Order: sequence, then C-alpha cells, then structure tokens
Amino acid sequence: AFCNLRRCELSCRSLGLLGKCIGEECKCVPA
Repeated sequence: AFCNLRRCELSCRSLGLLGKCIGEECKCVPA
C-alpha cells in the first residue's frame, strides 16, 4: 500500500542498520 519496505531496508543497510515502516513513510532502527 504506502511503504516500499525493501527499498527502505536496503537504504538502512547502506547506512549500517535495519529498516521499518511507519505509515506513508519508513525509518531506520538499531540491530
């Protein structure tokens, strides 16, 4: 629906950590 979660998870991996959806947005979180 409103979150391209794998694109988010790989963007977070590229910085150094896991990704999650919030809603119409996604964010990164610790391992």
